[PDB]
Amino acid sequence: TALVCDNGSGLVKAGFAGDDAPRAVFPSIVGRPRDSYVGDEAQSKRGILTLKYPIEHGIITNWDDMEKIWHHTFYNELRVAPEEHPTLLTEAPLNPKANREKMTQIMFETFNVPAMYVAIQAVLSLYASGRTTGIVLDSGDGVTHNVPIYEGYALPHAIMRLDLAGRDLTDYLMKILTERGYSFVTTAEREIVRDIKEKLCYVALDFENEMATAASSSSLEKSYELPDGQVITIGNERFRCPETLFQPSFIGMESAGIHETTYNSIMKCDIDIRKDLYANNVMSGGTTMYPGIADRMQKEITALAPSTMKIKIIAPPERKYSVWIGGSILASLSTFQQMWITKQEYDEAGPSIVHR
Amino acid sequence: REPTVYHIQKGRLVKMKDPGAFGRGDCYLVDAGMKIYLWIGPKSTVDEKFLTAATAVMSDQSREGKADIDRIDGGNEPAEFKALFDDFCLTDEDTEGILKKVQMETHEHRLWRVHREGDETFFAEVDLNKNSLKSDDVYLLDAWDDIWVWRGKDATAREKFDGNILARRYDAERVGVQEIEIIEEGQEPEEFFKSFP
Ligand SMILES: Nc1ncnc2c1ncn2[C@@H]1O[C@H](COP(=O)(O)OP(=O)(O)OP(=O)(O)O)[C@@H](O)[C@H]1O
Ligand SMILES: [Ca+2]
Ligand SMILES: [Ca+2]
Ligand SMILES: [Ca+2]
Ligand SMILES: [Ca+2]
Ligand SMILES: [Ca+2]
Ligand SMILES: [Ca+2]
Repeated sequence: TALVCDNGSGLVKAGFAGDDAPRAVFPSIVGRPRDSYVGDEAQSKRGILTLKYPIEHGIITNWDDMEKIWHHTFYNELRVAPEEHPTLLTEAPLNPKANREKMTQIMFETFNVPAMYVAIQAVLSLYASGRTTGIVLDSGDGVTHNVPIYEGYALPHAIMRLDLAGRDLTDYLMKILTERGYSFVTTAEREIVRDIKEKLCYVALDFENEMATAASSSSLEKSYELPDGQVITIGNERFRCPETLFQPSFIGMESAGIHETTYNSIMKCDIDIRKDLYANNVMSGGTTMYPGIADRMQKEITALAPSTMKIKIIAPPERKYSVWIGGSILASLSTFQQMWITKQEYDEAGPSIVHR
Repeated sequence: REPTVYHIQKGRLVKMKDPGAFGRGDCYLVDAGMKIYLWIGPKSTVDEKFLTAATAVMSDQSREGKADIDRIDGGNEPAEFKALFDDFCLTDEDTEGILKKVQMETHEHRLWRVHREGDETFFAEVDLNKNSLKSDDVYLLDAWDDIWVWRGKDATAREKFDGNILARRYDAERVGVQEIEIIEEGQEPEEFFKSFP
């Protein structure tokens, strides 16, 4: 069996190739005293630790803490011996060459993996949608990326980035639920905000009409029941929170929203291929899960697209984990064993064989 | 049926002896030289769509990238696509996918103590056995498909609150529906005690 680890900025997804879902999902956080605590324990021990994200905007930045992530992935969450399994890693858009030799070197010399491979998250999600060509909107926990892909190859010059994703939406939802008169300080109370985010929020088709509807009645209010029978009541906050993706000014960001960054990404590709990207907008990542987001994207890219351009937004049902599921298929396909990098080649060519 | 068609079946490409019919539950790679078509059935699964797309790029890079890849949505085929075949048609065939639902044996289950001293809520792993459930704390039994919140007779109201919430997050992480079961010490069902080895 092979192992698939999809390392994100906020969440590690890991499991066995062939599984339809990742069986280990834990925060990509390491906490050191103000010798190390990793994952959920790091979060839970928030009051007395310094929490660092080793991956920022999908790129690995703290290597020491990343090995503690990987150590924790292997030994604490899946309880496997990495010496036993080929391991498939994923990588962000624009990941520098040096980072990924370092992913390779650590894999073979620290964890003694028999074989490995590094796949690109955006292409995995695109293939998983049934496409070799498209523009992926990848909205995760810490970063939102527009990744144009032409026949299997991302166009690095046209890739756009929005320093905004699920963790800012959680924080913003916490802020405005506080303005309703609630408090979220303990670990359990912070999970309630995030649980409310993932269950009751939505992207409105037309924002200002939704605000009017929310003001003139309690039609859109919804109640979140707490274990002790309490109720947390939420109104226009359901759609004000993910609206941030389209109006980054809600959190003080002077940036274009996700619809504009999609249009800007397409417009930076050659005129010949924009027709294929306008018609193949694929959503992936945990923050593309809000009900209503595709219909909203469709309406907004239609408003920015040239006349007679065909616009299609695809939001596959499994996009929460589409990167990881893609890697589960890849590492489980007879046809792919060719490009497993065995320890033998790394002994000969060094870390530089990964680019090849 | 002039062009060469590879029918996706169970993570492999089987080339048909007589192309033309396309199953709504499946995926196909239509190889016509400098043009390569992904026919994607509307009820196909993610493993099938994936191999189709990945194989196409491999076929395309096999021919120095000169080939043109296109995607066809099944049931909305362009007329020029259908005329590629002597008599094209649509069927309800569906070869099952390769990806499996994860299943856990009882001995893979994990038990977790939830204890709050006064300042912070602890979450620790404890040996997997009935003899680990102490009456003073709340214990969370992760049974993959089932999550049990075991409330000791002397647990704090906040340990039962918090332990309940982290059960909700177990269910949020995990695909499908997980049954969270709040059980009282001295009232726990047979099915709970069976979830230990
Ligand atoms: N149903 C849902 N609705 C809204 N947001 C969700 C939902 N489920 C998960 N999320 C959010 O998605 C985020 C995690 O997604 P993902 O794993 O794709 O991000 P990542 O890979 O950790 O980060 P990045 O992709 O930015 O590097 C979390 O913020 C989570 O709250
Ligand atoms: Ca990610
Ligand atoms: Ca988890
Ligand atoms: Ca099928
Ligand atoms: Ca080509
Ligand atoms: Ca206690
Ligand atoms: Ca669930």
